Amino acid sequence: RGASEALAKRYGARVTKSISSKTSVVVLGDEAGPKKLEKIKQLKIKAIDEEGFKQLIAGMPAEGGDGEAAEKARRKLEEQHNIATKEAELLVKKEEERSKKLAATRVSREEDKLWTVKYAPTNLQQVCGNKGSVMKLKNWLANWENSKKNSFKHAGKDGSGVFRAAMLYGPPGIGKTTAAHLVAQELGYDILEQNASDVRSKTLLNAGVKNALDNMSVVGYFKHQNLNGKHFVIIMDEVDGMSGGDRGGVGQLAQFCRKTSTPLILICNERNLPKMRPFDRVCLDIQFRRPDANSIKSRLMTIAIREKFKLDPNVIDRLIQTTRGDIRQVINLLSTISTTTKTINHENINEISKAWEKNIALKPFDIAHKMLDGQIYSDIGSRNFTLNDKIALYFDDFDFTPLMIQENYLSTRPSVLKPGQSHLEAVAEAANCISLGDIVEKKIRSSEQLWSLLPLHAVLSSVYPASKVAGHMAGRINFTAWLGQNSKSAKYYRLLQEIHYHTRLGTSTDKIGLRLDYLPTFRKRLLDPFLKQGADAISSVIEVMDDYYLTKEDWDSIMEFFVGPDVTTAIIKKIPATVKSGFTRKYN
Amino acid sequence: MSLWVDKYRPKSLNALSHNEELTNFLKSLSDQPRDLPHLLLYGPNGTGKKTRCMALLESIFGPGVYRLKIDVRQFVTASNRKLELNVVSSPYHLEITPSDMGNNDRIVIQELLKEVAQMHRYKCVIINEANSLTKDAQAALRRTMEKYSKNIRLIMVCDSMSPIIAPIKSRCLLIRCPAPSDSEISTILSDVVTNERIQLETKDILKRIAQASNGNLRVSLLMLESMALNNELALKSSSPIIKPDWIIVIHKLTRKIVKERSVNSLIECRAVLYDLLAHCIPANIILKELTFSLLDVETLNTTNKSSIIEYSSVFDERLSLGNKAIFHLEGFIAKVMCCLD
Amino acid sequence: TLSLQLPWVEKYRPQVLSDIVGNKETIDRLQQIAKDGNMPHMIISGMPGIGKTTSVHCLAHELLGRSYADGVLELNASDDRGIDVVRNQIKHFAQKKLHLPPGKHKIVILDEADSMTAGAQQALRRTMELYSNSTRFAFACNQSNKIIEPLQSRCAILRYSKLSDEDVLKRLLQIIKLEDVKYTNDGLEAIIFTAEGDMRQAINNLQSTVAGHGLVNADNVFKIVDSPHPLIVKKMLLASNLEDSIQILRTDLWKKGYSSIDIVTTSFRVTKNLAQVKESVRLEMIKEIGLTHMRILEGVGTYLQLASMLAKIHKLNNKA
Amino acid sequence: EKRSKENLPWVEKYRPETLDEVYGQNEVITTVRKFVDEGKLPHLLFYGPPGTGKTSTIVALAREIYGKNYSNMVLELNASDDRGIDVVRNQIKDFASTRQIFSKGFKLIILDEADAMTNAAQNALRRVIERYTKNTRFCVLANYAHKLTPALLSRCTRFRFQPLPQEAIERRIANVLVHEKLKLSPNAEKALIELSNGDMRRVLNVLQSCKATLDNPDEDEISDDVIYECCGAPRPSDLKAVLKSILEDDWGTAHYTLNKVRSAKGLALIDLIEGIVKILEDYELQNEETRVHLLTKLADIEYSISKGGNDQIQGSAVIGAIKASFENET
DNA sequence: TTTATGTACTCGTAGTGTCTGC
DNA sequence: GCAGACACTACGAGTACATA
DNA sequence: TAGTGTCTGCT
DNA sequence: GCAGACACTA
Ligand SMILES: Nc1ncnc2c1ncn2[C@@H]1O[C@H](COP(=O)(O)OP(=O)(O)OP(O)(O)=S)[C@@H](O)[C@H]1O
Ligand SMILES: Nc1ncnc2c1ncn2[C@@H]1O[C@H](COP(=O)(O)OP(=O)(O)OP(O)(O)=S)[C@@H](O)[C@H]1O
Ligand SMILES: Nc1ncnc2c1ncn2[C@@H]1O[C@H](COP(=O)(O)OP(=O)(O)OP(O)(O)=S)[C@@H](O)[C@H]1O
Ligand SMILES: Nc1ncnc2c1ncn2[C@@H]1O[C@H](COP(=O)(O)OP(=O)(O)O)[C@@H](O)[C@H]1O
Ligand SMILES: [Mg+2]
Ligand SMILES: [Mg+2]
Ligand SMILES: [Mg+2]
Repeated sequence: RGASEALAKRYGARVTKSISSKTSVVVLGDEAGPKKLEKIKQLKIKAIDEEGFKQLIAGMPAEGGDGEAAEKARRKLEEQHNIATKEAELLVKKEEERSKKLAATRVSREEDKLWTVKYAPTNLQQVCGNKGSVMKLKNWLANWENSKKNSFKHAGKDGSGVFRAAMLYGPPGIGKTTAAHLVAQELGYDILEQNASDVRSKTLLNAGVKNALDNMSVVGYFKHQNLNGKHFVIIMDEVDGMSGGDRGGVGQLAQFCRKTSTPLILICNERNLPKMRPFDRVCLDIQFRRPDANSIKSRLMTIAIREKFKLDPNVIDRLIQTTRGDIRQVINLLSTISTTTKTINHENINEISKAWEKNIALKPFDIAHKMLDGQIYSDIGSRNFTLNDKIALYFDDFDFTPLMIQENYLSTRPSVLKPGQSHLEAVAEAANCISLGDIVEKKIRSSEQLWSLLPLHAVLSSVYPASKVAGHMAGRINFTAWLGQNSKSAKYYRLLQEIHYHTRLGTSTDKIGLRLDYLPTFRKRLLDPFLKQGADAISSVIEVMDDYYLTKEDWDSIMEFFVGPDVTTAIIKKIPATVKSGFTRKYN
Repeated sequence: MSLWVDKYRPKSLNALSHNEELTNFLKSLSDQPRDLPHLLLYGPNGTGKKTRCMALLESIFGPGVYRLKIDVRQFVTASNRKLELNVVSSPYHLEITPSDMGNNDRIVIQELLKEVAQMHRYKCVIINEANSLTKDAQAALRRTMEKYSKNIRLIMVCDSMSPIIAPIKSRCLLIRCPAPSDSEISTILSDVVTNERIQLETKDILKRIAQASNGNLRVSLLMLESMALNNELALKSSSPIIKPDWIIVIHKLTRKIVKERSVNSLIECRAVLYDLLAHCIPANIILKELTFSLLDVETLNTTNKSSIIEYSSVFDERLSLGNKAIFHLEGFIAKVMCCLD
Repeated sequence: TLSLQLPWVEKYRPQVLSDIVGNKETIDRLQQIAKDGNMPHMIISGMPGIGKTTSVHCLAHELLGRSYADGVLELNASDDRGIDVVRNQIKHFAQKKLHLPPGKHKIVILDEADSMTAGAQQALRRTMELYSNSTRFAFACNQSNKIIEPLQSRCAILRYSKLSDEDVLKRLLQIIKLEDVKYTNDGLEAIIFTAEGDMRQAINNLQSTVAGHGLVNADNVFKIVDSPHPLIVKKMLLASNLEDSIQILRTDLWKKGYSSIDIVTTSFRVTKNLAQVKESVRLEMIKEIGLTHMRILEGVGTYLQLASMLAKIHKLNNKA
Repeated sequence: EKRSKENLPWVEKYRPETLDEVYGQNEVITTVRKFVDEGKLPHLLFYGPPGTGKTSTIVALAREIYGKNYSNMVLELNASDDRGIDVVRNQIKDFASTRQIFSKGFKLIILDEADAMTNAAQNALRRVIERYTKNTRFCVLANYAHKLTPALLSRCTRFRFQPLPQEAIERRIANVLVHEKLKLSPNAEKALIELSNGDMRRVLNVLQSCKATLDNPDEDEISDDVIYECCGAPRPSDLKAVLKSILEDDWGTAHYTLNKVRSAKGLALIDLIEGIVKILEDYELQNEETRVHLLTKLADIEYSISKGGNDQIQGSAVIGAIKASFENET
């Protein structure tokens, strides 16, 4: 599939990842997802096997003929080349402009600079992708004074008026910093930027930008028509560098989001970290994403024309796919390759891709989805994705991987079932190996701290259980429920201890026997009088409650310990409020 | 007090009508209290072990053992993970429980016992839930009780003493507390119902209460009180025997396992188990009750029952050797469903 | 006390990019960067001993020999690297005004950068972004996954592969002519086999052979250094009869003074990296080998545990 | 110390002081002697089991290089002292950078028991070794090579210390007996060889305990009975009798024989299991399954013995495992 | 998030000493 | 000479990592 | 204003 | 895998 896709893209053919009604021809193999198998039959789409693919290459003439789809694709491709040539001499004329100006100044350093710096977007029209996010940021910034006049009470149609500060988050290399700086520069604001190079703890944040919330640029007066030239746009790049739960400045930046008299902008990479939790509902969240290949294709054509080296236009898609939408790293790749290899073409693309592949660590959900696939445990699949690859895949998120495997290993339809083995048998084997991995995990995280035993836990808790039940997920990748239930159980244990030691005097029973035996009896001494006679037994319930040194808080705590048919949440709800109101007042 | 289980608890050795031979043994031990060694009472749950311990303390020290208060001691582990534990102290003795963090139960055994071992001539320390120690508090306690013995003594109360390590069982005088028969439970319940006011027709209902508790004084007493309260203090011949909500949930889970043996049944069982563990119910008791509820189903033959008990033993070992309790229970249920289907 | 001669590892370290052997394309790219001079930020990664840091040093030397002392800051794991001791020093070096030839930039070599703290890398991000006009960075780490994503984004990734037998053989012959030492082809192939792509290991073993026996033959080479235990463990796991594996284990590991924990870890690594057998067989072997590993770690390290592990391997292999 | 020698254990009283007194590792000693004579000492790495003569060899080598006052000329670091990366950054860096304060030679750094060193310390040590290799040599002594980083293993020449053979143990025993005026029977010598298991320290400790065992240390000769009584090890005759009773007789005779053998001299069950395993490895078993059953069951039994439990149950389990495994023979 | 030691790092604070000044 | 005024080392609290 | 192509968070 | 939102094209 990978090699055929390389040959499919070898002749300028778009290779979509999903089957559609407008799809022209589908190359059929042996086995794939059932959704594709049912989609091809009903829509009567043209199907050509691999034997017809070989004669397709020789039979199809160049340019794709005069077909309606082929003609439309060519003129769009020519337009992409046309706009590439139009902007190629735009900087060349600019380069001649600055060189003449520089020569005059000398009488009366370039071409030795990183390509990601010289080819940086001069204005907002030179960016590639995320047009909507850029315009959203610009509309928020240009209307910040209007929201300041309205005291941030009512926003507009977009809803950015209420948010005093905007936030930028997205993957590396896509242009958050450049977009923010260009939007700040275009409107005429004065950019006040901080970063991880200098300390940004609580103390110097209080002694630094804190006094800049309602003060203007000293250079702003001396730089002057401009109406926004004497203000601050706080640009904190790399918010993730505040690696401090308490001594860090994340809560301090939250306090700035609370109170600030000037536009403020944040740039980070990943938002969903527990460290950066206090930023959940604070700022106009502007999300950037991996841009589509067309804009980068045009920009790379401009760069290649300007740099006197040629790469095939179809190669750009493979370069973007290899680098995972990192434009700056694409320019770095071009600069590194162009030193000796001046021809980036069909022959060098495979070596370039396998040499510059980006090994990005996967998220827990992607790890679970990748691990419960029946293809990688097949004979052909496992050769490409070896066992060490699966071990590394676990080790990307080893703290969460076994939990994510255990959460949804029985929610998937298996495709690696042994002959004569039912799904339940595979689930039983996976559960047994999960228990063994749990034992190994307890041994690892103990007094001995046998951290050299981690790969065995990796296998036993993620690789072996998944290799028995791998295939297609019936539902969706679900987050582990053990964390929330564990927190709930710890809280319930804390309450159980509190009430147990409140009734410790006179009770010869430990905390375990309190819940199993004592607590069901307390319900029929502290709730049934409320049910069978109402408020007429207010004193009797208080008499029992006071006898065991039980407070009003303990009364509500006991009711939540019950399960099944003895759940008292509905029983208390059905009790009238007048009856319950008197019980609280009499105790107080 | 308000509950009948704590209202008629005996306060002396002569006030016990529960085990004659055990009470005679305790009287023999209290006859010469000076050379009393470190004790270890073990037996089935709910039989009255701590009642025996308090009665023995009263026989050795005197009235005032039951005039006890609660004080809180501050303990600091590694780093600044502050832990609050309250000791239920008293004149003439001390009471401590592993109710602290299971991985932090060593620090209380070290510091508190070294503090109270500073200086008739000794103080008694009672350790409830002694089977819940994690092999390190016991390791410290070995030398803690071997070195300091002329000023401190231990009464180590536990059930199913297998987790207790060999040296601790070596330096502890083991005392066995058997559960009573049906007649003794019925006699105690009859004493309760004649000390209080309950209308009863035929004492067969008391025999049924004794049968349901399965040799448990606490469960039988609480069941009697609950049934009297539900029946408006007038017990009937066909009064419905109550069961804890946990028992009903476990029985429903067993019926679900027996009836349907699919994987959606397995995820439903996972949800039920998650609720049960989240509601303060130990995993080993859960596995034991699930096993003995599965073995009570009459539709199974001997092969399925043997496989169920074998897997139950294996996963009981796993539960004792592991910390993620839901993992082993889910594995056990999956194995049982694979065996039955 | 007598002084010691320079080891062959450091005596014959390359000083130019032509003497280094191995990845021809990467070295040619480095030489074209040498000619052009506009060296981008680079990360160099690979397994130890294949010419990572010597290539960086050669590139820096040829780029600015006259200013190697002035405009090259070689910080490393031996030096104290943190948040402040890195940010202050690197910022002072990057802002430092030093006059280069027009195509030259100051080079900050972060040798052994995989052990760096994440916050230090976060500060380095903005350092490289701001001062790329004057200074350039050159990382060199064994494991490139430790470096955070933005640094790998703002860098040119240069991956180094383990050398084939031909390149190590060529370097060995060159050093042999330079040192004028007698040798036999069998001994040279033994040295290459023992090195396993590591040039430094090959040089060390060759020097040990020369200084201990004088003639580089198979007998002397196998006398001073044993065959690698991964290979003997691999052929122990892949043997047919249980008796064959048992006797291989005993003779070649137990009587050779190899620790049981080392044998178990080597077996785990081989089974993870083993390829001919089926995946499920490897998973079962890893499970039981890990059980044996737990037994060894708990304190029971004997010959009987290893023999039982091999017996379980054979009980798995013969399919009940 | 105090009162000079004769108040030391024989392990420390007979530590080699010259490279000619280190027996067994003839190839290693000859190679390092050639290294120091030719004037080229690389970064050494001594690997091997405990008691094989690693730290003795490096101490004798340093003494040969420098002299009597080698302790002040050599920085010896061990797991007893703190060896964090601050130590590598300050103490090792200063010792490698500075000149010799007492002579005009090179610096020697001995990283004794370096397998207990953190990963970051070894990572720093890589650069420290490469930077100052011109006038500073590193020696690394380790029992486990899996705890050392692969780059550190690459930087250091590896010398493997093979377990002490027959001749070396016999020569050291002869030297000790000559020094202590002690006598020893040849069968007792073979018993001590068997109990050595490649450990010279065990030999020296057993010799000291057996000299203390004799009623008069003079004019009484150590016999194999003295060795087996002092060490508590089972005699080969006892092991053969137990195995014969298990393999030939019924359960009552086998159980009675094992109990009698254990209770006659207080034999331990793990020692009997090890002896039985050593005897059974020499057997010509017909089936491939007898070996599997024997090895797996005996490993489980010895693991349970290590964890502790009931000795009678474990002994009956041993008898049953052996009999059931040998039932697969025919 | 739980996890249980040991290591390494980072920060903040409290003492601890020395240099200016009157 | 005495009281600050400073920069300095040292101690304590907290976070993060632990196999390739 | 409505069909795909594709990147992205689910705790 | 299950939506869910952002685009290009129609
Ligand atoms: N959308 C884009 N169009 C064109 N060039 C781009 C684009 N995004 C990035 N670049 C190039 O990449 C260089 C640096 O981009 P940055 O904006 O610094 O990346 P980033 O979004 O800040 O990601 P970080 O901050 O490194 S995680 C620019 O100078 C451009 O050369
Ligand atoms: N390709 C090579 N050509 C010539 N000599 C080489 C080559 N690779 C390694 N060497 C020799 O190996 C010795 C040290 O190699 P280094 O490059 O310092 O190892 P390394 O690549 O830095 O690996 P690490 O990760 O730093 S241990 C010197 O003697 C070099 O001459
Ligand atoms: N080859 C040998 N020749 C003579 N005596 C030896 C030999 N090997 C060991 N010994 C004795 O063993 C004693 C202790 O062994 P050492 O060599 O000091 O320690 P080691 O051999 O390095 O073992 P480790 O790894 O440190 S536990 C010495 O004092 C010697 O008496
Ligand atoms: N001789 C007795 N007479 C009446 N009640 C008894 C007697 N012995 C025990 N009990 C009952 O047992 C209960 C205490 O049991 P408990 O100490 O919890 O047992 P365990 O310590 O084994 O859990 C008390 O409520 C008490 O009513
Ligand atoms: Mg940025
Ligand atoms: Mg290097
Ligand atoms: Mg030593």
